Amino acid sequence: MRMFRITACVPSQTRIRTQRELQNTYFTKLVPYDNWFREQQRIMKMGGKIVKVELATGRPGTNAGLA
Amino acid sequence: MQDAITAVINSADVQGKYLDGAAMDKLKSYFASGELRVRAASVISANAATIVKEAVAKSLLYSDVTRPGGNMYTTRRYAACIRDLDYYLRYATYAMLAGDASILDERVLNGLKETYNSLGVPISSTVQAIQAIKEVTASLVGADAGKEMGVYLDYICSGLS
Amino acid sequence: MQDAITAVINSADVQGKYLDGAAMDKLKSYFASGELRVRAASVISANAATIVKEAVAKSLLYSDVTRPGGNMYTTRRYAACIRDLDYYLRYATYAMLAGDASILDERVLNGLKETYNSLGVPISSTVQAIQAIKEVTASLVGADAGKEMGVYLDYICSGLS
Amino acid sequence: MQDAITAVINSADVQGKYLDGAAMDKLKSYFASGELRVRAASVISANAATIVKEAVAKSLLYSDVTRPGGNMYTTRRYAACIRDLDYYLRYATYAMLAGDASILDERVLNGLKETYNSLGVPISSTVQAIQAIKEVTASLVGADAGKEMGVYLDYICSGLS
Amino acid sequence: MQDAITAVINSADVQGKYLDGAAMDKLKSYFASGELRVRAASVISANAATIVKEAVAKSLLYSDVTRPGGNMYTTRRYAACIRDLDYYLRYATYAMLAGDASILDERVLNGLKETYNSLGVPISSTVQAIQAIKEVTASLVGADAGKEMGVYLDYICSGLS
Amino acid sequence: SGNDPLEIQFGAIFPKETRNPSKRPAPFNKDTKRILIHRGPAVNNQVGNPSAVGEFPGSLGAKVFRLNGGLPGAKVGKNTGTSVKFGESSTQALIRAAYRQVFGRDLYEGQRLSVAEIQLENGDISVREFIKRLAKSELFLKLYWAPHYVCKAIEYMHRRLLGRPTYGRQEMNQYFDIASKQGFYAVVEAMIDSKEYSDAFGEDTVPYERYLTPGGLQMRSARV
Amino acid sequence: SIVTKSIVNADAEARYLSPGELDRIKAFVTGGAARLRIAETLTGSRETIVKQAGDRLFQKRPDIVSPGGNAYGEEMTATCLRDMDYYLRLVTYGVVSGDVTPIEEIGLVGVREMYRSLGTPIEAVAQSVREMKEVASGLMSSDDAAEASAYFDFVIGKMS
Amino acid sequence: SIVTKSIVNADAEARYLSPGELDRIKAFVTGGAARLRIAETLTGSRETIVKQAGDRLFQKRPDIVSPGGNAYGEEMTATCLRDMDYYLRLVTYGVVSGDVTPIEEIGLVGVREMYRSLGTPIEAVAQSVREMKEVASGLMSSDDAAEASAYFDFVIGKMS
Amino acid sequence: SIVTKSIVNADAEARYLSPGELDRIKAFVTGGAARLRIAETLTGSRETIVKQAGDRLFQKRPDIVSPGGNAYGEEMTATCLRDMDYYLRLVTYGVVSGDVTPIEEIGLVGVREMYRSLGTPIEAVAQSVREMKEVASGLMSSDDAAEASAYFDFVIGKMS
Amino acid sequence: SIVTKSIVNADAEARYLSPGELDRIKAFVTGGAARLRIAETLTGSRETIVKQAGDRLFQKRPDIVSPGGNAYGEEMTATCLRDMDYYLRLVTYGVVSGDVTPIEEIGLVGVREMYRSLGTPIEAVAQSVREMKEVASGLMSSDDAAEASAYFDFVIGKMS
Ligand SMILES: *[C@H](C)[C@H]1/C(=C/c2[nH]c(/C=C3N=C(/C=C4\NC(=O)C(CC)=C4C)C(C)=C\3CCC(=O)O)c(CCC(=O)O)c2C)NC(=O)[C@@H]1C
Ligand SMILES: *[C@H](C)[C@H]1/C(=C/c2[nH]c(/C=C3N=C(/C=C4\NC(=O)C(CC)=C4C)C(C)=C\3CCC(=O)O)c(CCC(=O)O)c2C)NC(=O)[C@@H]1C
Ligand SMILES: *[C@H](C)[C@H]1/C(=C/c2[nH]c(/C=C3N=C(/C=C4\NC(=O)C(CC)=C4C)C(C)=C\3CCC(=O)O)c(CCC(=O)O)c2C)NC(=O)[C@@H]1C
Ligand SMILES: *[C@H](C)[C@H]1/C(=C/c2[nH]c(/C=C3N=C(/C=C4\NC(=O)C(CC)=C4C)C(C)=C\3CCC(=O)O)c(CCC(=O)O)c2C)NC(=O)[C@@H]1C
Ligand SMILES: *[C@H](C)[C@H]1/C(=C/c2[nH]c(/C=C3N=C(/C=C4\NC(=O)C(CC)=C4C)C(C)=C\3CCC(=O)O)c(CCC(=O)O)c2C)NC(=O)[C@@H]1C
Ligand SMILES: *[C@H](C)[C@H]1/C(=C/c2[nH]c(/C=C3N=C(/C=C4\NC(=O)C(CC)=C4C)C(C)=C\3CCC(=O)O)c(CCC(=O)O)c2C)NC(=O)[C@@H]1C
Ligand SMILES: *[C@H](C)[C@H]1/C(=C/c2[nH]c(/C=C3N=C(/C=C4\NC(=O)C(CC)=C4C)C(C)=C\3CCC(=O)O)c(CCC(=O)O)c2C)NC(=O)[C@@H]1C
Ligand SMILES: *[C@H](C)[C@H]1/C(=C/c2[nH]c(/C=C3N=C(/C=C4\NC(=O)C(CC)=C4C)C(C)=C\3CCC(=O)O)c(CCC(=O)O)c2C)NC(=O)[C@@H]1C
Ligand SMILES: *[C@H](C)[C@H]1/C(=C/c2[nH]c(/C=C3N=C(/C=C4\NC(=O)C(CC)=C4C)C(C)=C\3CCC(=O)O)c(CCC(=O)O)c2C)NC(=O)[C@@H]1C
Repeated sequence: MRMFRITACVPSQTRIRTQRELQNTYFTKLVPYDNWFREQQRIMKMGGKIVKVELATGRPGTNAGLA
Repeated sequence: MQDAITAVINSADVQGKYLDGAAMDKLKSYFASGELRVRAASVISANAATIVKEAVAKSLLYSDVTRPGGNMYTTRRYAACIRDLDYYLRYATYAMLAGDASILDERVLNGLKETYNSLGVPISSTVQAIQAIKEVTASLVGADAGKEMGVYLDYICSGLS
Repeated sequence: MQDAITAVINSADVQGKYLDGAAMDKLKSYFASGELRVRAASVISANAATIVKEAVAKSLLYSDVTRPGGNMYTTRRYAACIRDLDYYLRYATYAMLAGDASILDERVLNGLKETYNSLGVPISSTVQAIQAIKEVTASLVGADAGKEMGVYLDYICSGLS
Repeated sequence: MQDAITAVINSADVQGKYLDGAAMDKLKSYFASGELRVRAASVISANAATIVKEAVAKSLLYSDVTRPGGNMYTTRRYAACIRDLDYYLRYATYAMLAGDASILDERVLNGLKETYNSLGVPISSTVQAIQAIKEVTASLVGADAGKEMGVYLDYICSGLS
Repeated sequence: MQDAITAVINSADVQGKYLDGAAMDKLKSYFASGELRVRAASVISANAATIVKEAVAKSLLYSDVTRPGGNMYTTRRYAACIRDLDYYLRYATYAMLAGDASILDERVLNGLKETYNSLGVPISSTVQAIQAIKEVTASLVGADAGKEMGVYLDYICSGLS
Repeated sequence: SGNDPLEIQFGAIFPKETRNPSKRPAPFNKDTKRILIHRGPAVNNQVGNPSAVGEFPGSLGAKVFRLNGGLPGAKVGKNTGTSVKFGESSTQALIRAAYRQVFGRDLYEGQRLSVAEIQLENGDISVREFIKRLAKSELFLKLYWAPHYVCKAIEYMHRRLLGRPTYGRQEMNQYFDIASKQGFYAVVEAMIDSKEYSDAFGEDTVPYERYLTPGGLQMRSARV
Repeated sequence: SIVTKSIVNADAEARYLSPGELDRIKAFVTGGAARLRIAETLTGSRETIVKQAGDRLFQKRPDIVSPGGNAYGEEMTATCLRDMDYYLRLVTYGVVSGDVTPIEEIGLVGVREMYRSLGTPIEAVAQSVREMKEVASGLMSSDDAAEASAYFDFVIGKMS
Repeated sequence: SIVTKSIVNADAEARYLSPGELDRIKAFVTGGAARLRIAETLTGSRETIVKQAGDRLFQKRPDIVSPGGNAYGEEMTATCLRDMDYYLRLVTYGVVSGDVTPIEEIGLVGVREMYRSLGTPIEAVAQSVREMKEVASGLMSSDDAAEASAYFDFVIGKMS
Repeated sequence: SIVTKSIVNADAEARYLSPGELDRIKAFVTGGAARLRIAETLTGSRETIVKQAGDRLFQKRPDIVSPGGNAYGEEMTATCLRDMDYYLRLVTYGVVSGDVTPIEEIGLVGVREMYRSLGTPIEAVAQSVREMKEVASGLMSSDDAAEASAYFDFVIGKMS
Repeated sequence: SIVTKSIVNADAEARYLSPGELDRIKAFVTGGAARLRIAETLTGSRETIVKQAGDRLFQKRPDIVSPGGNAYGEEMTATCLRDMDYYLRLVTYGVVSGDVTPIEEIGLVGVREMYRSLGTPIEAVAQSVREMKEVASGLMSSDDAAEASAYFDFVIGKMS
């Protein structure tokens, strides 16, 4: 199925974390198509910044045969 | 997110000064229009779906966008665009209540342009759709509060374009 | 992913017209060739473990690739290369059953060149391994089916080239 | 990440030979410096918060960064900076104990330059902060051990700048 | 969980007393047996699959349990019993190292009877398999340490029966 | 009482209504929160301290697995070779623990999702996505969802993915509504994409047992 | 398509196709000429199906054509005929594919959110496909109608 | 602000603001004029509050200003007067917003680690805010002082 | 205990103990006589350490003992000496275990919430253990003191 | 190496190296010459250890070298002794490092998937290293043999 390769930077606001957090701060991850709307909202509500969005798998304007 | 109160606090916090006379009047102006911002959101919340209902019919429907070949032909794409415009109208109302457009830069415009470009979503059509929302939002609410909403809806348009 | 039927449907859906005779000819072509597509797939799936084993032996084994200094020396790296060619055979079967090579682009060839360049995986050694798979499969299924299988195995070679 | 022992193992594993006399002396050289590396690590560990204390006062404190408008003004952003310099000190200790700057690449400078540009953390100020760490450490552990620490702290600086 | 050290500490803590001569002697007895426990655990660790192999062979294999109608018939249920005895031996090793059977009650025997009854697992057949482990472990490890392991394996048996 | 599973390492074991009748009905209303014992510190309970939800149990509860260390082949520092890359056993132990959280026990040879494992190892997907994929697996459907009562299967899934029994009706009815309309896969999706999951476990954190039922802790710590 | 549905199910478990899965594709590909015959009949008399079933909907539920309804006027009636023409097109794509995925991806997923924003009763659209099934079954042979109605009934089931 | 909290709670549930929540906003809006009056009195006498409470801290805790202490010298006392000016400024931001969030965000998160790096005792800064509360409650009306004390006690509560 | 830590780590990974973990216990088992030597030294002169560190605390911090303080009175000072006697007992359990678990489990977790409820200054209790460290260090050998200091600083570090 | 493993363990808890962990490296560094001596003896007699244990394997398991087996043939017997040459090389890296990671990394991780692909019995490779242990114990001192066995048994346990 079609997926997004997205880069996001989420900083900590609530607590100072003594452990290594660089992997969960600035990351580039692949997300499913149906999950991206929930994922983008999660980054936005936490107070993060989306760097780059690209459609890694699939092609724009797929009517049938996207799964 | 940053509100109008929070923005005045933050602006004075940058210089490191106390809330001066210029900062005090900016707060008082927001507190004066506070009742106006509450009633406007109450009208929006009453008929939130109704704005999205007619805005597609005014601009997008019976056009090449909804026609086979367009990016709003399928039910899935239609339900996506309906959702988008519903979220666009919701976050504009949030910006109207807060009195700041910093929420818009954080909660919508933060990585939507490159999302739309990657999916082949036409930028011209979506701007026209939010423009179709703008005047009908002003019609349902009023002239003073509709102009307030008209700024934030245009702020989404300027960010996407 | 897109197969042969879905590609015909999608090409008919973009124009918005029904299944025309010109588009029907490609359906008849798939329904005739599908007898060869199923038969060969059942043979490949049967000997899946032995096809890889035979191909690795004649191409990769007892060479400088598997020798210390190569990229296929470490047991972790060996098991990874076995895993890769297990995927390469499986996804080529999927493409052969589908009648389209879009699946290979959709799952396999997505971020494969950049990963292989970063890890320092030899391009020439991988191609020769898939070419070894091609010759083993063609000797097992037949001349017509092996050529048909060999198209997708050359497509995955050219994509990694 | 690899240490000085692991680097000797890796180099011998590349050729696929047993540990040669050249690699044998490399191990004994590390075991000769091993007493110095453990001793210095214990001093840094004991005065971990103490080193950072002198480092910030020398470079960062009483500047525009700590002053309103700066990036180290906020109490959260100050506590993050102490924490950052707590990382830079601990990982330099890790690199010193290992005898290789492989940990500083895979963990520290994996995506540090990317996140610092994203947040808007000034590179010039933080490099000077690690340079302030360098002088405090070398004064504490000694000239011999501070030379080793000075290399790795420069390696953090060079990777970031 | 608590080991022999923690059990002495907890008992002294409950009373609210410092570690007296009786408490110190209980620790000294554990440190005397500490060399016996570590060496025993390393033997079990090395021959982990081997103990389970000769446990099933003695008691379970070539019986009505293995044959159709029995519980350990299917490959799914066979690998389940192998895993079970692998878990039983490992947790007996933990209790052997700790010098207390507190881990067995916390992580194994906590509602293990109710689990085995509901599934329809024979208690008598399982006990015999753990009894088979005991004899195999004692023959492998030694007399004193094999007795030590035999106590906690009996503790599993007593909690199951 | 039948909807409560036994608090054990693996295996969804439920009291059967038919086999040995021990059904104990109690009139529970909607807004009825169940008192749950935290595995870690008693102060770190989210009922009284909601800020301390993502606080790790320090030798009181379960061991936390995190992808703190750098994954092998992240940066092009270790060029071509470096056969002894030390950060490799740590991520493999994380995978095994991630398998152990979704499925209580370690799986067999032809059960491990190899595609999902290597994507995590390459750094294509986060742990949150990896846990989701293991719970969206057809094996998890077959082993825990299909053979069990719908709400029993929901309850056990919540005790595996969040490491917490459901507080009451409000949460149980939510996932049961998703189970009716959307299906099993969306229930998995909802439990992972929940805010409480994100607060307790990050993108790199493997889930763990956070809260126990009083009856479950009694089985653990009221023996001889 | 039934080929794609088989592949994605096999890829999810990370395995080759099942003996049953391969047999189903074999049964589909042999009966592909029969599935093409169903399509050719439905594409040929496409305008007669939607017109009759449309009129049969309007006599059953006249509240649609009556004022206050969604499809009021000759323009909106033509839109309703077009909607049914679009759905008949989806069935023809469904029968040739051998799966309901093409019907889902275009005109089933997010349909309840669509007709809500249009203000169209979805149960009336469900009843329109019911009538479309009835006319199509009477048009072509019963052995082919049973296969055609099976895909029609899914469209009804997902709509209602 | 409570406007910030309301939107956060609304967006989390993916819904518009409830009439109960909207009633809270408009009531805060009406009470915002009174909240601005409290801030004006605090910023009007920002010099006299800090200097009096600063001196009262030096009388209660002489070891602070004594040689060997942290705040010894003309430079080090100036930083302590700066710190108390900063924390008073945080209170003025707190009373305007009608919330403890802008205090928490800017100058009340990781403060325990902040002063530990400097070597400043956290108990002494907790006392300084408590002294600032007493002067603010004395100079300014009691009804508004009880409102202001809620923000002061929040600082002390986080400090200790 | 380090034995407990090694088993818990092996339990979580669901594997037999690592040869590195087995050697870690083996080194602890052999070096257990040294740990019991430090424990007996602290146990033997428990009344000497508490009395010395008590007086040294009350001279450095007079405010806790002075009228209005938390530990003012003959009964309140006796509780404070009892508190340190508890903390010194916690140290002896830590040295024996060879791990900072028993000190954390019994008398470190929920100490901040405890002393806030009682009205005890937390930094003064941090000073009390720091005085207990100083007396204990000058009553045993340099190698014995350095090993004991690791547990003492853990009590100080967590409370501070 | 043990120094690297101690770093990884410390970084996992996000803390500095433990005094016990620092002494563990110190004990390794001081006794570095004795542990490196083991590698020298295994390197010097790298031939006669493989030849003898190889011959021991073919007497202990004659089925693998028998026709139909994996190691049957002149070439297949050669690569088996070549494999045993690789496994001994892993041990020499292991006894130098002071950790079981270098043995695990090169030739122990994903070894089950490798030998299954080649059609090699994993239990027979477990017996080959078992015989390599027995020759190593004979050609070395008792203290050196017991040290080497800890690394040999790790290869045994992971194999079977
Ligand atoms: C409607 C005005 C036009 C239109 C919409 C459209 N958008 C998508 C795709 C997505 N929309 C978003 C955008 C957002 N990200 C956010 O965080 C927010 C705010 C909460 C929004 C609105 C996202 C995430 C997607 C990705 C897919 C998804 O649905 O989650 C589509 C689908 C693209 C496709 O071709 O499949 C569409 C149709 N496009 C038009 O043509 C209208 C004029
Ligand atoms: C064998 C033909 C040659 C070879 C292969 C090799 N591959 C890896 C590692 C990876 N390969 C992939 C690629 C894929 N991901 C997928 O999901 C699929 C199927 C769709 C493929 C083909 C990825 C992402 C990995 C995993 C990354 C990891 O190793 O953690 C390796 C190991 C790389 C290393 O050095 O660590 C190897 C060796 N290289 C050869 O030598 C052969 C010629
Ligand atoms: C102090 C030297 C300078 C400074 C600090 C500063 N840092 C941040 C934010 C982050 N810092 C890091 C870095 C790391 N986290 C890790 O995990 C590691 C590896 C072990 C390091 C080195 C990251 C990733 C962040 C993000 C936040 C987080 O918690 O991870 C800030 C911004 C704080 C904010 O959120 O606003 C600041 C200010 N800036 C200066 O002025 C000093 C020169
Ligand atoms: C013959 C093809 C190969 C072979 C066979 C072999 N098997 C065993 C031992 C057992 N086999 C099984 C397996 C099953 N029992 C079941 O119920 C099922 C599922 C339907 C299977 C597949 C079991 C459980 C046993 C134990 C005996 C028992 O049933 O009680 C042996 C004996 C080995 C031993 O003594 O341990 C043998 C020889 N071995 C080969 O090498 C052949 C290629
Ligand atoms: C082997 C000695 C005998 C045997 C075993 C057997 N076990 C199962 C399945 C399960 N085993 C357990 C029990 C445990 N859960 C725990 O927490 C622990 C302690 C760590 C144990 C040992 C559970 C929960 C199950 C259920 C399924 C699962 O694996 O999660 C089976 C299969 C039963 C089935 O029908 O599924 C079997 C056969 N039975 C025998 O015949 C041997 C005498
Ligand atoms: C104090 C009056 C007495 C006392 C208390 C005590 N309680 C615990 C542990 C727990 N307390 C609860 C109970 C609640 N949590 C809730 O949600 C509610 C309803 C609002 C209550 C009242 C729970 C759940 C626990 C377990 C830990 C946790 O917080 O999750 C303890 C500790 C027990 C232990 O050994 O861990 C104690 C001591 N006991 C006394 O001695 C007092 C008379
Ligand atoms: C007839 C069965 C019922 C009816 C019809 C009706 N529909 C609309 C609105 C639209 N419906 C469509 C069509 C589709 N979009 C899709 O994604 C698919 C699947 C391929 C279909 C079938 C569209 C695009 C529209 C919008 C209009 C346009 O073409 O731009 C209307 C118009 C409603 C209005 O007033 O705007 C009507 C009348 N109405 C009924 O009451 C019948 C039961
Ligand atoms: C007076 C109440 C106490 C005191 C004062 C004191 N402070 C410092 C150092 C600093 N104080 C701060 C604090 C802040 N500045 C900010 O921007 C914020 C966020 C709003 C706060 C809370 C900081 C960051 C510094 C660093 C100096 C700088 O601004 O560059 C000192 C000097 C410490 C030293 O020795 O270097 C002193 C003396 N100390 C006391 O004893 C009083 C209780
Ligand atoms: C002897 C103990 C057993 C045995 C040996 C055997 N091995 C192969 C094939 C290969 N061996 C390896 C493995 C390794 N290379 C490494 O880098 C390491 C780790 C350091 C090892 C151990 C490899 C890569 C191969 C492939 C061939 C090659 O060397 O290029 C065979 C041949 C298999 C075949 O039939 O083709 C054999 C016979 N087999 C036994 O029966 C013994 C138990």
